Amino acid sequence: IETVPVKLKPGMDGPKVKQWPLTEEKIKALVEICTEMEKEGKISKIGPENPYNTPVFAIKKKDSTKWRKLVDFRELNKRTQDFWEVQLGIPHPAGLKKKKSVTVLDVGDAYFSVPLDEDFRKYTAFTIPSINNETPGIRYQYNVLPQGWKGSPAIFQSSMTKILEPFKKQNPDIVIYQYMDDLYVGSDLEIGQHRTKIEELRQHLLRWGLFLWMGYELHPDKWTVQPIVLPEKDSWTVNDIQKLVGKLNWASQIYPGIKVRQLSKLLRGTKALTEVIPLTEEAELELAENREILKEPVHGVYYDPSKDLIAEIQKQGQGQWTYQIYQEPFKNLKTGKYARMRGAHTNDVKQLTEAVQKITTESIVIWGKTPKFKLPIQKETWETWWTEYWQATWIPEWEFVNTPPLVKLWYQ
Amino acid sequence: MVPISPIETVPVKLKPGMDGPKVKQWPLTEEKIKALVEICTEMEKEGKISKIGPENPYNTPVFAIKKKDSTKWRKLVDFRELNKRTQDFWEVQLGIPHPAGLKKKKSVTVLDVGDAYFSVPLDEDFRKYTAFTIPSINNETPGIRYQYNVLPQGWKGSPAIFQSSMTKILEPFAAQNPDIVIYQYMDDLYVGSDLEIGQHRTKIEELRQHLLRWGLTTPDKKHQKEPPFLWMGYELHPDKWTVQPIVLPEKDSWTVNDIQKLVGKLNWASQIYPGIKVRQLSKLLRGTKALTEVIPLTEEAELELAENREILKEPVHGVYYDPSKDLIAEIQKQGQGQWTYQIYQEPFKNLKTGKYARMRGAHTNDVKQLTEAVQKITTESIVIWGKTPKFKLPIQKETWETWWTEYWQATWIPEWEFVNTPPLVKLWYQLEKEPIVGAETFYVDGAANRETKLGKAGYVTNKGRQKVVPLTNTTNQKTELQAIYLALQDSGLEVNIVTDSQYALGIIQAQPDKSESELVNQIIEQLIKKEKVYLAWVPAHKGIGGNEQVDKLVSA
Ligand SMILES: Cc1cc(/C=C/C#N)cc(C)c1Nc1ccnc(Nc2ccc(C#N)cc2)n1
Ligand SMILES: NCC(=O)Nc1ccc2[nH]c(=O)[nH]c2c1
Ligand SMILES: [Mg+2]
Repeated sequence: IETVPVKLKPGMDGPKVKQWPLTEEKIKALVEICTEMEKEGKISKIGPENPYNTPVFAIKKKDSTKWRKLVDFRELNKRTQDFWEVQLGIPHPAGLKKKKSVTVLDVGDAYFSVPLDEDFRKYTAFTIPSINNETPGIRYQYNVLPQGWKGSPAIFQSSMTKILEPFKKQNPDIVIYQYMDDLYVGSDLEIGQHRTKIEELRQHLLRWGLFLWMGYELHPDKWTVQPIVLPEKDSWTVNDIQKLVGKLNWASQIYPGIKVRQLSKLLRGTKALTEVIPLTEEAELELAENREILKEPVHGVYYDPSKDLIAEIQKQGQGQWTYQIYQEPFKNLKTGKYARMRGAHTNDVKQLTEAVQKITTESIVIWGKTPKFKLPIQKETWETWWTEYWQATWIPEWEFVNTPPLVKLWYQ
Repeated sequence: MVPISPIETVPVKLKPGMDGPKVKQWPLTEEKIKALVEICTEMEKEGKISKIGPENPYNTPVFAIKKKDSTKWRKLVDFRELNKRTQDFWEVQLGIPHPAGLKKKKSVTVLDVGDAYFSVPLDEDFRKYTAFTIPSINNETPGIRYQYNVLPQGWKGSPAIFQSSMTKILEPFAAQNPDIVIYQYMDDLYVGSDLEIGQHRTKIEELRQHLLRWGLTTPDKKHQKEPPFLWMGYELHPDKWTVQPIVLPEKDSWTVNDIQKLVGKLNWASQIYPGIKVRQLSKLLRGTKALTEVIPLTEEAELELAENREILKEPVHGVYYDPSKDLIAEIQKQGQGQWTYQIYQEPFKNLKTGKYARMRGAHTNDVKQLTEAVQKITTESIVIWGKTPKFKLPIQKETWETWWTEYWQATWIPEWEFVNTPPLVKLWYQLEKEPIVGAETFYVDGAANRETKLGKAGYVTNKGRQKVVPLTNTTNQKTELQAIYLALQDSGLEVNIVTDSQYALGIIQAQPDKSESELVNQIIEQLIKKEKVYLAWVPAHKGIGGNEQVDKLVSA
C-alpha cells in the first residue's frame, strides 16, 4: 500500500512488443485466469489510448492440472530503471550453491498485494488475442506488482524481509535467496527434515493475508563439471592420434603449457587412418605432461558482475547435451553435461528447452543472474516451439548458432 | 425524452514535448466558402462542431471538393499536421481474419451504423487542437472558427477510438448471445448465425434495440447488402469463400511494374488455387527497380506463367472451418526451392492453400526447407485456427529419423505421417562416424597467393597415389574445396579424407544437397556416388604426416 514511484530509463518509451500466436487452449486458459484477476482488482481493462504491449502466454508447471499466466516482460525489464535508492544491491550469497538441498518456491503471488504506481501501470499493457482475430483482443494493464517484472521483487523486498523475519532468526543456517518470482531456500539437513522446514516456511507466507504449495528440489553440492580429459589407450590408430592432437591444439588456447610436437611426429609419413601406431616414449612423456596440465584450473578465471554471462550448448546425440558458461572466451566459469531424459526422447527441441531452463537455474543459484544463450537451432524452429515446453517463470535472452561448431567434438 | 447512456470519451494526448498544429488556411473561392459555411452551420446544429473565439492559437486547413462530375460540395479538413503530433494508439484491425478460419453461417445480416460513425464524442481537453477556420469572403472579416466535438474524419485517432467505443457497446450483447457472431467493418456491422431465420431476425431486432440505448439509430430500411460480400480482396459466401477474380493479362512485352503486378496477383491467388509458382517470374525483378523498364521473359518464366494460367482456368473455392474436425496439412516439393501446401478437413475440400519459398543462402538441402515450411504452416495455423494441423509429408519416417538424430542442430517437426507422392525428400549422402577399414586414405590440401590469385590443390594417399593441380583466379578457400573434390573424384567407392580446412568442414557438416557454389555442387555430386565417406579434420601446420607433405606441395 502507498506505491513507490517507478520510471523507465531516460530517453525510452514503453514496450511495444507483438503478441505472438497462441493456441486455443492457452487463450481459453488466459481468458479464465484474467477474468478472475480482474474481479480481484489485480488487472483492469484499458483503452486505445494505451499503445503499449508485452506478450503473454500460459504454462503448466511440474505436476499440475492448472495453467499459470506467464508474461514475457523481457523488453519492459530492459526499459525499466535499475533499482538503487533504498536498496543499492543484493550481494549474492555464495553459500547457496554449497547447500545439500535447495528448494525453489514460486512466491510471485505475494506481489499482487502491493499496488503498482499509477503512472507506470500503462507500461504493463498486454493483450489476449482471439483465434483468427475474429474479435478484438482483450486489453488489460496491471494495478499491482506483476509476476515476472524486474521491479516486483525490488519493490516487495521490504515486505518480504519482514515476512521471513521469524523463520530466519529461528533458522540461522538456512539460506534464502530471491530471484524474480522465485525463492531459493537451501539447507544441509536430512531431506525429510528439509521438506518439513520448507512446509514450515510456506505457512509463514500462507498465514499471512492470503502455486505456493509446489517445490522444486535441487542439490547443487552434487552439481558436476567437465575438466578436459584425454583417452587412455593401449593401441592408438592414426585417426586416434589425429583426434588427440586436434583436441590438444584446442585445449592449448585454454591451457598455455600444452605441447603437440612429439605426438604430431607419430604421424610421420602418409598412413592409413586405421593403422595402429606405437607411441614413442617421447610421445608418451608429452602426453603425460599434457594430462598433468589438464588437472589444474584454468588461469586467470574470474567472475565480473558488470559483464553478461554467456552460455553455449552443443547437441551430443542420444539425449546428451554439453554446455559452457563464460564471460570471456576460453575462460569457462562453469562447464557441464546432461545425459538426462525426462520424456523428450523423440523431441530435440523439448530436450533443448529443458537444458536451457536447467542451465539458467544453475546460473541463478551461482551468480544470481541468467545468462545469454547461444542455441544450436534455427530461429524459426525454436520460436515456434519453445513456449510449449517452458516450465519457468522467468525467460533468458538467446541468439542462434547457424554454423556448426568444430568444438562439439572436444566436449564430447 | 428517453435517456440514453453517453459514450465515454477516450483521454487523448499529443506526443511529449509537442504542441498542437498552427497551419495557415488556404484562400478559397467565394463559392467554396459559401458551401463550407452551409456545411458547418448544419454540422454545428447537430453538435458535431462548435464555434470558438480568437483565443485558440491552433489551426488546421480546410478544403472544399466537388465530386467528379456533380454540383455537391463536401468538407475536407487536412489533418496531416495534427496527426504527426498526436500520440500513437492501439490499433486493433491489424491482423484481419482469414476467411479459412471463419465458420459457415446460415444467415449474415448487415446493419448500417453510419449514425454512430460521426457521433462519437471527442475528449474535451483535446478538442482545441482540432480548430479550423473558414476563410471570409473577400477577407474583410475574421474567418469563422470552429473546433470538433466528435471524432473527425481523417484524424489519426478516429478509427481506433470509434472501434474501441463500438466494441465496448457491443460486448454485453455478444456475451449474452453466444449463438451469433458480430463483426465491425467501417460504418457497418455484420451479424451471422445458424439460427432458424425467425430467431435470427429476432436477434437482429434485439441488437437494434440494444444499440438504441446509446442513441444509435439504424435505418428501418434494411440493407440491400446480402451475401456474397466483397471484402479485403475476398468473396465471402455463407458456405464457402474465394479470392476475388484473378485474370492474368495477355502481353507481348513485360514491364518491371507489369511483372510486379503479376506476382502480386499470383501471391494473392496462392491462398486458394493450389500449386501456384512465383520463382521464375520473381527472378526478373532482381536489382533494377526502374519501373518502366521492359524485361524479356526467359523460357522458364514463360513456362511458369503458362502453368499458372492453367491452374487459374476456372474458379476454385475454399470451405469454412469445422472446429469438430482435425486439420490436415499436406505439402509437396515443387523444385527450385519451391514448396506448396493444402490444408483441409475432409478430403478434396481445402480450407486454404499456400506456398513456401527457400530462404536465401549459400547452401541448403530439401530436409531443412521442408522443416522450415512445416514451421511456417504451423505458425499460420495457430493464427487462423488456434491449433497445429496433422501433417502429411513426402518424406519417409526412416529418412527423418536418420536426419534429426545425426544433424548437429536440435530440430523437430510435429505429428506427421508419410505420404508417398513423388518427388520424395531423401538424404542424398550421410558421412561415416568412424574411419573406414580397407579404404584408401587421402590427405588433401590447397593454398593460393592472395595477390596473383595463383594456387594449387591436391592429395597424397597411403597407397602413394598423388595429385597436384595448378589453378588460376582462385582463393585459399576455393583451393581447399578443390582438393576435397579431387580426392572424391580419384578414389574408389569407400574413402577416408583428411583435411585441415575448417571452412570445408563447416560447409559439409551443414549437409547441403545444393549450393550457390559450383565447386560445392561438384563435391555433392561426388559424395552421392560414394558408398562410404569418412571426413577427418586436423589442425594445420602441426607436423601431422601426409598433411604437412601435401601442404608443402600445394604451397609452392
Ligand atoms: C470476419 C467477418 C467478416 C464479415 C463480413 C465482412 C464483409 N463484407 C462478417 C462476419 C460475420 C465476420 N465474422 C465471422 C466470425 C466467424 N465466422 C464467420 N463466418 C462467416 C462470415 C461471413 C459469411 C458470408 N457470406 C459466412 C461465414 N464470420
Ligand atoms: N553409410 C552411408 C549411409 O548410411 N548413407 C545413407 C544415405 C541416405 C540415407 N537415408 C536414410 O534413412 N539413411 C541413409 C544412409
Ligand atoms: Mg595447408
